[PDB]
Amino acid sequence: ENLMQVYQQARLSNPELRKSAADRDAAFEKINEARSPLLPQLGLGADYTYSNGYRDANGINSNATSASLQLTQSIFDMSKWRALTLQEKAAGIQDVTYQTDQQTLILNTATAYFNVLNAIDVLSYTQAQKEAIYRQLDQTTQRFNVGLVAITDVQNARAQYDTVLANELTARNNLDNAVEQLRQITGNYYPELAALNVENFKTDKPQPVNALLKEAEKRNLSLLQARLSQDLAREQIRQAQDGHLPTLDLTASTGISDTSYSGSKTRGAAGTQYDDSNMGQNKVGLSFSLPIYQGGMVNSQVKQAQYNFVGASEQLESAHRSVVQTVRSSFNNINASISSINAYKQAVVSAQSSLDAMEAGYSVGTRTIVDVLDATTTLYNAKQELANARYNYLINQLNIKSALGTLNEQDLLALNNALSKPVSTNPE
Amino acid sequence: ENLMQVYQQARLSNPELRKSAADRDAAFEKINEARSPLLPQLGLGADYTYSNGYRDANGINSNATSASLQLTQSIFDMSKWRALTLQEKAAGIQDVTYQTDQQTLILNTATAYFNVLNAIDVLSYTQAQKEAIYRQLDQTTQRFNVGLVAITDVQNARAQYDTVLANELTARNNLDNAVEQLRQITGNYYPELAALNVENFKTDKPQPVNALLKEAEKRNLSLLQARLSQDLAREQIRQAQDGHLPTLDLTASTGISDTSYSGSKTRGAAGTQYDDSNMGQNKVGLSFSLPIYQGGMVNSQVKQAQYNFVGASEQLESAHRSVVQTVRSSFNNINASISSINAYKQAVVSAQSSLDAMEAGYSVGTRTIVDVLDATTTLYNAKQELANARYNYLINQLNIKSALGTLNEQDLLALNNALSKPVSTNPE
Amino acid sequence: ENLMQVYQQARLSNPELRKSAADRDAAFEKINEARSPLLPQLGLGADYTYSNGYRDANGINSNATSASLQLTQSIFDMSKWRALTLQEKAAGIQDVTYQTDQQTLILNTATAYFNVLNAIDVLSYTQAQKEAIYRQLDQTTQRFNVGLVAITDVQNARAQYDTVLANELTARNNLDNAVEQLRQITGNYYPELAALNVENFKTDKPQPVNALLKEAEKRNLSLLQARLSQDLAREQIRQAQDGHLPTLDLTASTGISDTSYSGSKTRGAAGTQYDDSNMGQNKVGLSFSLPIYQGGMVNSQVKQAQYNFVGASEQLESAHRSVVQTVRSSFNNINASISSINAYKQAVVSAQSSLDAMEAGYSVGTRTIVDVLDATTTLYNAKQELANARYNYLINQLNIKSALGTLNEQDLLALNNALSKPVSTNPE
Repeated sequence: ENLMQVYQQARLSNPELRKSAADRDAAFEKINEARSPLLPQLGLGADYTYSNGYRDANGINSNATSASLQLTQSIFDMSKWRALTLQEKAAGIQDVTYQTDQQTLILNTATAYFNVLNAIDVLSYTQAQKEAIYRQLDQTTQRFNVGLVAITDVQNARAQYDTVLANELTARNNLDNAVEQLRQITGNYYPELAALNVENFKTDKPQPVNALLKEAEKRNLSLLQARLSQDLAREQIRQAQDGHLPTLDLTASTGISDTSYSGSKTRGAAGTQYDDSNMGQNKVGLSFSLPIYQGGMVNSQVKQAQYNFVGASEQLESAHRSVVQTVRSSFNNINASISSINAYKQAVVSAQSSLDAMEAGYSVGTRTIVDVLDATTTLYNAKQELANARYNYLINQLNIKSALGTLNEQDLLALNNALSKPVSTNPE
Repeated sequence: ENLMQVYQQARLSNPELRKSAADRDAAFEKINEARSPLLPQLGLGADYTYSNGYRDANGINSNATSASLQLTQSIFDMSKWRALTLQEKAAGIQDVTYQTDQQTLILNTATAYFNVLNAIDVLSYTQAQKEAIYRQLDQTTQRFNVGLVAITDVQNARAQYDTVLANELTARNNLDNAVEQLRQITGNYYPELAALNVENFKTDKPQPVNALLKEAEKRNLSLLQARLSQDLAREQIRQAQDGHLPTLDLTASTGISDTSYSGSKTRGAAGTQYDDSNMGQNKVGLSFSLPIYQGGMVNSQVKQAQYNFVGASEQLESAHRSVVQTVRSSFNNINASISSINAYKQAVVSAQSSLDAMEAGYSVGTRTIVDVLDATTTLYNAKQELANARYNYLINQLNIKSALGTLNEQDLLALNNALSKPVSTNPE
Repeated sequence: ENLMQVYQQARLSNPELRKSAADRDAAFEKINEARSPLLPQLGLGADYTYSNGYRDANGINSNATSASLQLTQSIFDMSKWRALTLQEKAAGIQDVTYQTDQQTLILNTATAYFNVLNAIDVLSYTQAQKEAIYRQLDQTTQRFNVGLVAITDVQNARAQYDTVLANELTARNNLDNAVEQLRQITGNYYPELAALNVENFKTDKPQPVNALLKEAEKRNLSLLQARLSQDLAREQIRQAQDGHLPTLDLTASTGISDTSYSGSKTRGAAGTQYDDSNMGQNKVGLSFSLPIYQGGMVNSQVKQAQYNFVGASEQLESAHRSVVQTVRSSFNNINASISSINAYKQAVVSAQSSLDAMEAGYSVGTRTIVDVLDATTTLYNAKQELANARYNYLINQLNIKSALGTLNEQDLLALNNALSKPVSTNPE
């Protein structure tokens, strides 16, 4: 019904933003996977075996039956902590992109609303045009029958009347397409939308350029993601270096087994070596490692990290200059919109004066009714142009708010106060 | 040189589809790779060693030589089966992409075929306009040199003539570029192509929108691939829980090793402990292992998989909305084409009257040849626009049917009745 | 100050090209880590272990300690050589993309340079139009005050004045944005730039298309990329087949150990078997293996590699076709530009004549000052067209040289000879 309600529904219905939220959640979950290797480990290895001697070594047999648990726990390894830092950076990146997605959704909802309104206005204008052209065709046909013109004039009138029929059909197709494209965002059919009230339309002047640029350089999203990217590149440089550092880990276990034997040929001159025995082992101990002369395996891995970091630093500079140009362009666009609005208001007044003149002439009997209809068509065209300009101005203010990096739902709340009168999308 | 003969060769010459076929064949053959690990594996293990004890074990020399074979057969580990399921689903996705590429090939070939003929028509119009503009220049120059006209008029006529010459050059270049575009798809240069048979054109009517929507939901390619992706995500979730499952393997090995003992200490009072032996080994056994805690890593992979699944579901919903809006748009486009065809038909009906009236006046002597030529140019304009409208209608029919996903080559009678005598592509 | 200087500054100040260089450096450095697995891989170890396993031996204490080195050196394996070759091919690919980035930088700088002059021309002519329309409004308002026209005609003049005001504002904003976009390439603000020298402009004729095609086949960067990628696919096919051949390795080690026990019960009539030891060993040996049966792993890789090879061949064919098409399209754009230049020259001459006629008529009193202002505006616009045409010709020559694959600073130098007139980028 209103813009606020439409956005409220689209917020909790839209699938793209929900995909962004799901991706953020799955990314925050990778932190747990990062820490897991640090914590202890536990396993089991029970098994069995059967040997056999041959090639003059027959008559000797054995039976293995093992079962043991194992605990492993690392006590010093800096590589693992690098992973946790990197995962935290990834979580930050995901949050930033989620914010960008929300802002994009706000922009798209506003754009769809205003597109629907513009379609309504254009449809009305084309209907008026069709009426005028039909009236003109009737006059020309009536004159030809009377005997004042030739067949070619009637043919031209019919062509002009046929063209407007195609334009009228196209307008309805555009309106239906706009309604469906709004449903694609919101997910619902909206018979009516609130219309702009001209009594309280705002044309406030914007702030200086340098202030806007300075504020944007603080809480913008693209450059924030660039900064986080450079930080994770540095964290990636740290990770590479720790490949040539020693580490320690602890190992523990316990197990039992039975190792009885059997056989006839085994008997004889055993010498106590062929006796059944049961045994267990409970080894526990630490370990250490340290690499040397690896052919610069990790040494050359470090140089790759530094080049990547300088590339990230270059991308950040590119992002900075891009933000500069974008904000400047948005500001100039706002100014152009103001000027265009003024021009269109003047045009509307001129058309109104012409229509009044044409109507008075007809009332006194100096003009036909085709002139009245043509004047009406011109006035409706001017009204459509003015409405389009107003909608573009509102969209541009929202766009500069987005470029600044400070777009929310409370900002859009104010715009709702400019929309008062309901209008049907497909009136009967 | 009709569409069918051009498309038959395009089918077996187009590298865009051939790459898709190669990708599908790579995807399919890859399954046999994933079934390899389950089967048994054999290998050889010969090697050599040499040792020299020190510290307590001084003066002890030894040398060893061994060689054996190994064979491991996985008894129960579903991890490998889930790989097969995932890979077959990947093959399905690839086949869907192949179907999409085939439809794309068909549509692109048809579009290029019509573009060539459109270029030819506009070229003919430009030639007529050039002739008319030249006859105007001659008229003005003769007048000026006899009087009746200032020089500025001569220069204006010269300017118009130069402009039409530039347009003619542009049209020739466009005609060559479109042919080059027709050689880039099919792979052959076509000097002559068939054209539309105007006397047998069909302005058919489309089916209701709801029936198209149902057919699309049932048999559309994009949403089918999306459903395959959703099933793949579920299978991946099933694969995540596979971690907790225990695994066991059956391994058997055999080999020989003949080791001899020597040394001053060994000789003398050996006591049978240091005597040489020539026994073999035929070890056969099993193995079983299962994780107990693992620090909750799998309990995190399970949640990552669930988040991925919900993201895939959101993607599928988005694709559904997209297909709905696309089918609606295509239907509206067909209707718009019908209306435009009617409008242009009336427009050409009208222009014929004026060129007919200009000719009679010259026959009696009320007009000049310049009027006749200008009328001819206008009618040529009415002729080039109508042909463009017809070609657009045909392409839009193909587009709606492609949105339905139901066209590969059943456009046999669709265009066969629409062909006519050959028309050259690059006349000289 | 001028084109050559701007390019010189951008050659080293442009971040995109520097990122490309960083990528090239990363690719070349990668060769080092492919070499590394050939050299010896020395290492160090050390681990204590306490054990009291007592399935049958209760009260036995046996600590353990060890510390040893390691060395490994591969003898025969073609898994590493293939990696070296493939990394070299990747480096070549990176070099080619770097060269492409160079050419892109030159093109972007030239386009950004010419857009500023276009903006200057547009601004001047828009200001002239504003002056003319203001004089028209003054005349109309005076006439209405005198009592010769109706109020309706005043509104039209006011509307036109507002429209021209808006157009002028848009022109100024476009000039500002074009200045900013050139700073996004070089990082500097240019108060003034050099303009074209009209009396020193050349109109050459392009070389025959066959020679251009031959040169493109010789030295087109994208085709070089395609051929290198295909070679990289063939070498990968060779790599896959090499998973069959056997492998040979050499290892060596040396270390110590204590394995000291304790306990009163152990001491006494132990038979010397349970006494503490301080043994040491320096074992060294080789290790060989040759696979026999691996399943479809060996078989499937080769078929997949061949499929990838045919895919690469298809991609190369696409590259060839695209190159030919682009060469012809640029070659034709050149001639189109020549023709447009001729047409706009004629238009300028015609406008000059009209202006002179108007001026003489006003000198003798047959015309109002308003008429003169309009002719000046028409002439001024005619120089907007002719200026924007020559810049298009230069840009098109630069593009065709780029497609030929021979675009260097030497080529860009030839343009600057025609730019020998400074002009401000911000009038008043």
